Amino acid sequence: AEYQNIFTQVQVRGPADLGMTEDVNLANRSGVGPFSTLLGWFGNAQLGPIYLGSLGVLSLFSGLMWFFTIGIWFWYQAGWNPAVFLRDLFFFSLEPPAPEYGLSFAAPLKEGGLWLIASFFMFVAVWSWWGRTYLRAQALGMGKHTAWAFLSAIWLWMVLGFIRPILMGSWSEAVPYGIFSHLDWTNNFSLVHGNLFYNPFHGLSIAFLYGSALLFAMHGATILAVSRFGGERELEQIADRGTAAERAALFWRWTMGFNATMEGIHRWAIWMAVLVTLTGGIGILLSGTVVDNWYVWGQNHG
Amino acid sequence: ALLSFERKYRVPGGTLVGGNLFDFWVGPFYVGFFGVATFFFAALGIILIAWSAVLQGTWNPQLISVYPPALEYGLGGAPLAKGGLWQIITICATGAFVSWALREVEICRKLGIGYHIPFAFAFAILAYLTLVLFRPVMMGAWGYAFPYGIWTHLDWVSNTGYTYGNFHYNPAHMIAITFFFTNALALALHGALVLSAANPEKGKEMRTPDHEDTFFRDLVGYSIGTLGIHRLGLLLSLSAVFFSALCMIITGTIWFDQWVDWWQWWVKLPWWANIPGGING
Amino acid sequence: FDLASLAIYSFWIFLAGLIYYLQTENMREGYPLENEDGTPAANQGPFPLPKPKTFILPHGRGTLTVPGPESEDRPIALARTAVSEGFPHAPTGDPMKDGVGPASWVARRDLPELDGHGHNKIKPMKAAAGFHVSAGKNPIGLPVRGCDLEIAGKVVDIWVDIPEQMARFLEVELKDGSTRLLPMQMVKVQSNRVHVNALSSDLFAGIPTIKSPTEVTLLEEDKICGYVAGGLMYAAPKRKS
Ligand code: BCL
Ligand code: BCL
Ligand code: BCL
Ligand SMILES: CC[C@H]1c2cc3[nH]c4c(c3C)C(=O)[C@H](C(=O)OC)c4c3nc(cc4[nH]c(cc(n2)[C@@H]1C)c(C(C)=O)c4C)[C@@H](C)[C@@H]3CCC(=O)OC/C=C(/C)CCC[C@@H](C)CCC[C@@H](C)CCCC(C)C
Ligand SMILES: CC[C@H]1c2cc3[nH]c4c(c3C)C(=O)[C@H](C(=O)OC)c4c3nc(cc4[nH]c(cc(n2)[C@@H]1C)c(C(C)=O)c4C)[C@@H](C)[C@@H]3CCC(=O)OC/C=C(\C)CCC[C@@H](C)CCC[C@@H](C)CCCC(C)C
Ligand SMILES: COC(C)(C)C(=O)C/C=C(\C)CC/C=C(\C)CC/C=C(\C)CCCC/C(C)=C/CC[C@H](C)CC/C=C(\C)CCC=C(C)C
Ligand SMILES: CCCCCCCCCCCC[N+](C)(C)[O-]
Ligand SMILES: CCCCCCCCCCCC[N+](C)(C)[O-]
Ligand SMILES: CCCCCCCCCCCC[N+](C)(C)[O-]
Ligand SMILES: CCCCCCCCCCCC[N+](C)(C)[O-]
Ligand SMILES: CCCCCCCCCCCC[N+](C)(C)[O-]
Ligand SMILES: CCCCCCCCCCCC[N+](C)(C)[O-]
Ligand SMILES: CCCCCCCCCCCC[N+](C)(C)[O-]
Ligand SMILES: CCCCCCCCCCCC[N+](C)(C)[O-]
Ligand SMILES: [Cl-]
Ligand SMILES: [Fe+3]
Repeated sequence: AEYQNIFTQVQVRGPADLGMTEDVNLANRSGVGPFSTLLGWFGNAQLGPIYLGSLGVLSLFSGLMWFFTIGIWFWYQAGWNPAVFLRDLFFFSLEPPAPEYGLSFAAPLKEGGLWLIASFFMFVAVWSWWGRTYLRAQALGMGKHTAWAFLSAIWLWMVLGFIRPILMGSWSEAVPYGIFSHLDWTNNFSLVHGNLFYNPFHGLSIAFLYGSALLFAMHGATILAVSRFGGERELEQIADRGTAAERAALFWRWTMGFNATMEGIHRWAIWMAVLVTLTGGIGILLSGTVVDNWYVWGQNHG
Repeated sequence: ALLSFERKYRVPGGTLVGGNLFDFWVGPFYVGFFGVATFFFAALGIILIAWSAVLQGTWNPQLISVYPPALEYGLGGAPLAKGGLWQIITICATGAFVSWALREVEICRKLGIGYHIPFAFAFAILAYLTLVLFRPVMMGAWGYAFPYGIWTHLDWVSNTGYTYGNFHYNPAHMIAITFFFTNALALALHGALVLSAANPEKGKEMRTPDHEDTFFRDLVGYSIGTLGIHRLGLLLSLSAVFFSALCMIITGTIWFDQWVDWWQWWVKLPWWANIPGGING
Repeated sequence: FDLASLAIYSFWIFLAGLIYYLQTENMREGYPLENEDGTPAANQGPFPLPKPKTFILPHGRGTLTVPGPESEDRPIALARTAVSEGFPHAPTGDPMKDGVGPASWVARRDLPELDGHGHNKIKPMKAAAGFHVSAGKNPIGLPVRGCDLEIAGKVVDIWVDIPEQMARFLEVELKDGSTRLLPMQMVKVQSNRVHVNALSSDLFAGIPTIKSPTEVTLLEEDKICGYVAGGLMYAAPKRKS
């Protein structure tokens, strides 16, 4: 058969790449980790190095503290019995303060004071990690695209655990930390609000998520189809248009009667994805704050 | 009208069926044999959906819906008003998708690129056929398939999932959502990384594929590479649709009870089953 | 009307302008449209050309401004097959040699792409410090088979991408002792050989050749990759199966 470029036929390895320097501070880069031949069939074989600075460690510490805090309470739930712990793993949950404690921090440990602790660490972890994304871009002289996009995700997350809880008047409105429990919370949320399928932003969020799969499918396949002309090297196809970029554009023009550019398609890409959480967070934030029942609101304002 | 670079690629050849008969364009659109089939099917079914919009009574799009044959018709045919239209229109849509795909293949051969796109489009076609065809046939009735209407087909997603409890608990469904969520994260990143590069801080030079590697190695400590992120995107996407079709082919056939209950297999495992403590002891 | 009804009306308006921005952002190559005779098309479609933007290319290679004046910067051998728009264009010669159809190449800068350090992105492996085959079958030394099931030549090196550390080409040696680059994505590496479905054995000599044996230029690549892909269509009478 024809080789389809899904898996590498011959891996090749040179010295480890320490990366471009520019204005980065080299003190805070690690040494190169090992080399995965496993990864090499699909992607690069090189792990590392990694930049961990001050803001880096703060994030990486916080996130572990968030994780460990949940696990400790998870062990307690299991009664410190390893066999129970593994059995009930999806069933354990660290729940937020009950509604009587409102927005206050005075709620007891076992009563979800623990959950506020854990959230704090999570709060610190993400926002520090966010600035970390910006910062590494700054030092490379690059665009803040990654960090602006990551904000979009932070948005939904900020709305589910923080902003919407403030607006509703309690922490009890927030999401529990647990596998099944949080799943339940999601489904309970929809029912309480009169079926989110009636929430127009929810519907849009879906469109973008499906579309994200549709777009990336298109795009990914398209690059592989044209990888015979050097397609995946996209920056240089941007700077100097190749026969790769051309037949890429023309497949789509001939099919659907319009097309994109090697740069343009990535604007489509970033927006397709970003719109998912963007509309998502609006959909959630409006639910219970303004719109009580999406079926009902949709009976008038539809 | 052609793109400035276009003419050199419009050349005879590449056709799967009919030689040079349909080999030509209308405006931007390549036609070929499967262009013609697609029109036929798509237009026939579009006429038929227009007709069901009579027997229903309305021309409003938030309203028009074509419901499948009722559960009592089984796999047999139904009168056109009673869901016979659906069967034809369904057959029609299958005709248009497959024609569309092979058309992309024809477009592919002429452009000398690989077939990856219509291969990926197949999975979408395959998901759809699961819901309208494979799952209904495994089940015994056309009525188990979703109606074609903007809002009413959404009703059927809710009806169907809630038959099984909170549907979150279908495990194939879980893997499906994980692939979607990841794809969308991976799309966001990928798009950002190419863009941050081609459009760096004001007045600076374009960054390089090395700068991209560096950024991610700086950030998460690993970079999958520019051939890989395309492999990744394609894979994350198709895996989501694969596990979507799967999650739905097993529901109403091999597993018909509440999906949450499927999970007790793990919890009733002999070594920890009767131990006290936790939630289940 | 309530708050939610504003946010949703507000959004649809945002979304359209986005679609407009995106659509125009994507007109920076290929436009304005042309009639098949190369003159500007009457119908440009509803969207306007964007304002130009300018990329600063690294290592003193200048700038690019898009959209910009556009042209093939090369002769295109093809001729109308009919008297009205929208028909195929017959090649006036050998399409492979002429570089039309699947055999098409763009005329890209004739200079190799450089890594972020300003070094060639692509080297034959022999000149690539400490680079070697890490995994998979080593192709070097394998004989190369064309789609006519004949031996075209033998693989004498792997051309690798230094910063991305992957194999972009197999350098292949023909009977006369000269070599050619074969796109890595266009060959099948087997245990006893390397197979090429696109090209028949006799078409191997026809592969466009490079100037310096130690480096390859964007233009040269396009000609090479183009020609090879074109064989998928144009070598069909020589493909057995
Ligand atoms: C896949 C799992 C479920 C499903 C679950 C949902 C859920 C849940 C939701 C939708 C929503 C949508 N679904 Mg549905 N949907 C299903 C199968 C389909 C099929 C199909 C033939 O298989 C189609 C055409 C649609 C169509 C649609 C759109 C009306 C809408 C946004 C889709 C989207 O953006 O995707 C991304 C694709 C693109 C961006 C490409 C553009 C696709 C365009 C928008 C399709 C328009 C179709 C048009 C309305 C009718 C076509 C028939 C014509 C007469 C020819 N669904 C099955 C039954 N779908 C959302 C909605 O808004 O409901 C009102 C929503 O919340
Ligand atoms: C019974 C179930 C309810 C339902 C209830 C909800 C609820 C409730 C919500 C959704 C939401 C969504 N639903 Mg719904 N949903 C239903 C039915 C559907 C159907 C369907 C086929 O029927 C579909 C396709 C969808 C689709 C969707 C998505 C479009 C949307 C989630 C966006 C997202 O990507 O979040 C995933 C992305 C995030 C959650 C962002 C997370 C970002 C943070 C910062 C990451 C932190 C990581 C942390 C540090 C840990 C690090 C670990 C690392 C290993 C270190 N729903 C039904 C009606 N759905 C969400 C929404 O936006 O609604 C508008 C939402 O809130
Ligand atoms: C209350 C309802 C239940 C539920 C019940 C169901 C049910 C029931 C189903 C799903 C399915 C899905 N659910 Mg669920 N789901 C729930 C909760 C969720 C949540 C969430 C956040 O809570 C999420 C993210 C999801 C996500 C998902 C996905 C795994 C999947 C939908 C994608 C798909 O199959 O595409 C597949 C893509 C297609 C089918 C599109 C096919 C496109 C065709 C080939 C092309 C059409 C062309 C068109 C005509 C063009 C128009 C013409 C234009 C002019 C161009 N579910 C809740 C708990 N979910 C579905 C699934 O997996 O089915 C396979 C499914 O049936
Ligand atoms: C908006 C569209 C999508 C999106 C975009 C998006 N996400 C992003 C970004 C962007 C653009 C980033 O730039 C940022 C990033 O840097 O990712 C690489 C990120 C990110 N999104 C992430 C996850 C994520 N994104 C999600 C979703 C989405 N992100 C949306 C679908 C989700 C979902 C679906 O819910 C998740 C879970 C992270 C990978 C990253 C943000 C990470 C962060 O904030 O870091 C916190 C720091 C920590 C240290 C966390 C604790 C780690 C522990 C859980 C480790 C557990 C194991 C350990 C204890 C032991 C290991 C030992 C071994 C030897 C075994
Ligand atoms: C498998 C990965 C993702 C994917 C990939 C994918 N889709 C693709 C492709 C690929 C690779 C194409 O190449 C092809 C394309 O042209 O993309 C722009 C396509 C495509 N996927 C499309 C849509 C689409 N894809 C979806 C999803 C996905 N496709 C997956 C998530 C969805 C979802 C999630 O809902 C939709 C809506 C189209 C843009 C296009 C296929 C267009 C086509 O086949 O055109 C021929 C048919 C017609 C013009 C119309 C016929 C209509 C009549 C017969 C009546 C309508 C049928 C009936 C079922 C109505 C349903 C009504 C709804 C309200 C339910
Ligand atoms: C053996 O295991 C050991 C001991 C090693 C472990 O530790 C293992 C640990 C576990 C196995 C833990 C498992 C963890 C989980 C199951 C994770 C589940 C988490 C989710 C499902 C997350 C879902 C959504 C969570 C969201 C939406 C939260 C948003 C957070 C908020 C934005 C944060 C707001 C902060 C608050 C409220 C505090 C603010 C106070 C200030 C004044 C700033
Ligand atoms: C994202 C990482 C996924 C790794 C996938 C592992 C599959 C590799 C394919 C093995 C086949 C390789 N080879 C040379 C034998 O063809
Ligand atoms: C998303 C995958 C993340 C993989 C992270 C791998 C980076 C490990 C870096 C280890 C550093 C090696 N050394 C010698 C400094 O210890
Ligand atoms: C609520 C936050 C919403 C996120 C904003 C959308 C980010 C998309 C980034 C597009 C271009 C970024 N830039 C450089 C123009 O700012
Ligand atoms: C960035 C590409 C833009 C594509 C947008 C897709 C629009 C689909 C319409 C979704 C329907 C939302 N609705 C009807 C529930 O309100
Ligand atoms: C959101 C669904 C809408 C999909 C319809 C897409 C319209 C096709 C546009 C092709 C352009 C053809 N034309 C005449 C402008 O050249
Ligand atoms: C196949 C038909 C093409 C159009 C499909 C619907 C397009 C989605 C946008 C609808 C706009 C709705 N709204 C609220 C602005 O009126
Ligand atoms: C009718 C008014 C429309 C207002 C909406 C504007 C659409 C947003 C365009 C995205 C801009 C991208 N950019 C330039 C910031 O990078
Ligand atoms: C949601 C994605 C669909 C957007 C619809 C875009 C319609 C086609 C507009 C581009 C027209 C290109 N052309 C031929 C006029 O140059
Ligand atoms: Cl392969
Ligand atoms: Fe790309």
